Amino acid sequence: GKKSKATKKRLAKLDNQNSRVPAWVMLKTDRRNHKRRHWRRNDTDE
Amino acid sequence: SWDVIKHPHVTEKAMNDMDFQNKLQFAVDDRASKGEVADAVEEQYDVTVEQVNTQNTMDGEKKAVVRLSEDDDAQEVASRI
Amino acid sequence: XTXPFXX
Amino acid sequence: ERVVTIPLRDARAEPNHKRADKAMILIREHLAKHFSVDEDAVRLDPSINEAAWARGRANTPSKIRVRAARFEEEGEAIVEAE
Amino acid sequence: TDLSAQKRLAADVLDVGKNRVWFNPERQGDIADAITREDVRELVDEGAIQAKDKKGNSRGRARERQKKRAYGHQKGAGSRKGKAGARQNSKEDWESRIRAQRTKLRELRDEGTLSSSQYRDLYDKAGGGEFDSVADLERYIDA
Amino acid sequence: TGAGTPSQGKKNTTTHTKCRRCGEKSYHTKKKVCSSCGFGKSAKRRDYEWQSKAGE
RNA sequence: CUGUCCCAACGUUGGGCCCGGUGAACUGUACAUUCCAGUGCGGAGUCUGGAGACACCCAGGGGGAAGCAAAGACCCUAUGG
RNA sequence: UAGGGAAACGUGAUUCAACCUGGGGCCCAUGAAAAGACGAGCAUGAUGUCCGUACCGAGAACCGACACAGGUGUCCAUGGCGGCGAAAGCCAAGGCCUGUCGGGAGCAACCAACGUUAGGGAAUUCGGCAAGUUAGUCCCGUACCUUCGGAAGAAGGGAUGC
RNA sequence: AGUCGGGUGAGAACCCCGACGGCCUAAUGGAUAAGGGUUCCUCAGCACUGCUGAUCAGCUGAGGGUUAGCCGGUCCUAAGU
RNA sequence: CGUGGAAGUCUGUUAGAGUUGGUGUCCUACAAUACCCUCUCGUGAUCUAUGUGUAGGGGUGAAAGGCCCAUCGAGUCCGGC
RNA sequence: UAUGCCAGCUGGUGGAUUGCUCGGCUCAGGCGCUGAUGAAGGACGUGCCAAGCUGCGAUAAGCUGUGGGGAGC
Ligand SMILES: [Cl-]
Ligand SMILES: [Cl-]
Ligand SMILES: [Mg+2]
Ligand SMILES: [Mg+2]
Ligand SMILES: [Mg+2]
Ligand SMILES: [Mg+2]
Ligand SMILES: [Mg+2]
Ligand SMILES: [Mg+2]
Ligand SMILES: [Mg+2]
Ligand SMILES: [Mg+2]
Ligand SMILES: [Mg+2]
Ligand SMILES: [Mg+2]
Ligand SMILES: [Mg+2]
Ligand SMILES: [Mg+2]
Ligand SMILES: [Mg+2]
Ligand SMILES: [Mg+2]
Ligand SMILES: [Mg+2]
Ligand SMILES: [Mg+2]
Ligand SMILES: [Mg+2]
Ligand SMILES: [Mg+2]
Ligand SMILES: [Mg+2]
Ligand SMILES: [Mg+2]
Ligand code: NA
Ligand code: NA
Ligand code: NA
Ligand code: NA
Ligand code: NA
Ligand code: NA
Ligand code: NA
Ligand code: NA
Ligand code: NA
Ligand code: NA
Ligand code: NA
Ligand code: NA
Repeated sequence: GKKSKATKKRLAKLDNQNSRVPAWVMLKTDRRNHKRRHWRRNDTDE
Repeated sequence: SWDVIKHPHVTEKAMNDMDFQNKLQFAVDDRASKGEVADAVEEQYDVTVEQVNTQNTMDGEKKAVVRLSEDDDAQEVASRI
Repeated sequence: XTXPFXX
Repeated sequence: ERVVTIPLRDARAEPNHKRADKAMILIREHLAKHFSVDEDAVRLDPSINEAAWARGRANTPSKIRVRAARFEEEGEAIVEAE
Repeated sequence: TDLSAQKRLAADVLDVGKNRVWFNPERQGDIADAITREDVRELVDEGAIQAKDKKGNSRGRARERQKKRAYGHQKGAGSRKGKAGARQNSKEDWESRIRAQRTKLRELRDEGTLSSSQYRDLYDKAGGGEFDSVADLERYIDA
Repeated sequence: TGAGTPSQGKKNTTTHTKCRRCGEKSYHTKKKVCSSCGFGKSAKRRDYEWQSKAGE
């Protein structure tokens, strides 16, 4: 498919939201990314 | 008011274009054109830009591969920052 | 619903 | 060390399209028994392998001469075609 | 050690199917440490990496048969599988023929042997399918 | 041809997409109308009383 | 024309069976080694009388549990659709 | 005296996809439009921004709740033998051993696919269901009927390699 | 549709090298549209996922990767909106 | 006799389309319609991609009450409730 | 005395029960419009390290003034 530039910025963003909860946020909060998404398993909008 | 140049895109492949083709790679504002990217780069580091290739990265930022004239030296411009 | 179960 | 004739008539008890594999086992079991060594310690030089697979995976010979030697600090035989 | 990565690189540098590149079994360790295309070409120059030769089916037995057949053998009823007109296209054949006949007739005319009219008369009979081959044509011409 | 699983294979057409106005993936890119907010059809926002119980 | 049949046989491959690993579901009021009879809301493993019955486990083909699965489509009824 | 090749770094021919250009035939069917190009020269210089570009494209990257035996468009239709063939079978190039659990028992009964069964030959069965028979090509030859087109590969007989 | 050697490793039937043996031939090869959306590459891993195992991976974590005056979009108009 | 090459023409697992029998395999499936063999069409009222139009008592229908996203003798969602 | 039945003991599985309340539910008083000076809502950004939430808007968890507050942040 041919993605537009906006579609891309979004796909981009979605990709970053897909990272882990930084190691330090764990210690800082004295101890889960509920928005983790697999390319195959899950499905993005658009 | 946005700025044209965000910061130097330093990575291995970025280093090569520098040590081997006198090219500097930047992360520039995605609303900026090659021409605007050229000027900015010149006025900022005081060099002569010959050509500028852009690309809209999967990081939501626009990467620009800037090639300097033979008068300027990438490795040197980069070293000062 | 069609004779033998369930044809 | 000695020269032995291994009968591979029992690989017929295995489905035909797989004789080769079974044959190759029969050999290890035979050497292991006749040399008083564990099947693990039986090294079959690739010569034997190619020998058994010569005519494809389903056409393995009914016999096969093989030269085996015995030795080392645990016991084990090395073997090859002849 | 996993040399699969290299295999992909070697296959491209040597420019051969991956299935052809050969890695010396005694130099896995080295090939392992090979990371860049350059590292590969070097191992190639060292002969550690090589490309097997690709075969081609042997047209030998074919040629022997081609001979026999050109000579007219090995073409009996028992060897024909296709229909008749399948083996030799009729229209095509008629083109071949009627053309040689018109070519012949055209020659005999310039050559003086035939008067425009004799030619005319013959040409029409040819296009009318009166002469089997050129031979049969000539034969008829000779009274 | 079953209307079930076998007819699922041809489903590769894109219709509903992230809407420019409301942000919902309800913008029908072929109709150029949002099924959610009504963008493309109505200046006002798509809203109905039946989206909740009568007394509420 | 032929294993469709008289009338079945042998064979081939994948299962089946044993071993390592992985590992569900259907179903379950309770009790439950049953069998022959009888009785009972007239179609009982459980009541009554007899008979039989040492426990546990493997494989099998499915006789019974009016087996499992589905609040009978037939039929009637409803001041139903 | 670009490039590429370790090297040689060919020449002719046949058949000829692509591509080019003609002729004929059909329609109670008539087979887009617009932008644009041409028409309308040459030199030198400048400018040519913006968006897409990874990868999969499927018996694991798509739809089907799944790493689903299903579904899903285009181009490669000119690789070799074969033969009528873009057919079978076999084999290159390329791909693969991931239609992804294995080990053991001559490996029983039973089941799935299937081979061969003497004599008989549809007696089976609602019914020849299932299976089987026939088969390619050439020659000879061909009934009733018929809307004269057909029936027709009727049927039947012969041939077949090296 | 594997087999014998061997490599790596705490651990190897299935991760890698070689040989032998095979499988795919309008496809199990090559290029792509839609669609997916980072699945691509690299390194480090095995708690999850993988019809067994795994040192392997489309899995986990971190980095990196897509460069156009002359390929597409962009322009034109089609049914039609 | 030849030429010509017509046809909702013939043979054909060319591609592609279809779906007659096995009432086979499957029937907690590979699969909420699959698998295998057999079978029909395959220059036309042909098959197919993409784009586009028709909307619910309304469409669409070479008509089977067929089809309108696993939903049809009146789709689906929410509301009346 | 194997397979095993019943009740208990120790450990587990499970998360009921009891206690607890940063949330709900309902009543009441006060108050009550925003937007082309571009609202409401949404997208995307924004942190040294930043996935979520909140805040904010390229001056991006903020900049200025006045008052309060105060030794912390
Ligand atoms: Cl012509
Ligand atoms: Cl493109
Ligand atoms: Mg670009
Ligand atoms: Mg009924
Ligand atoms: Mg003809
Ligand atoms: Mg339907
Ligand atoms: Mg009793
Ligand atoms: Mg009832
Ligand atoms: Mg009735
Ligand atoms: Mg690419
Ligand atoms: Mg798979
Ligand atoms: Mg017989
Ligand atoms: Mg009879
Ligand atoms: Mg009878
Ligand atoms: Mg039949
Ligand atoms: Mg990443
Ligand atoms: Mg690794
Ligand atoms: Mg990968
Ligand atoms: Mg026809
Ligand atoms: Mg046909
Ligand atoms: Mg359409
Ligand atoms: Mg009816
Ligand atoms: Na997805
Ligand atoms: Na950046
Ligand atoms: Na039989
Ligand atoms: Na039973
Ligand atoms: Na050929
Ligand atoms: Na495996
Ligand atoms: Na004629
Ligand atoms: Na069928
Ligand atoms: Na309706
Ligand atoms: Na309701
Ligand atoms: Na108020
Ligand atoms: Na954050």
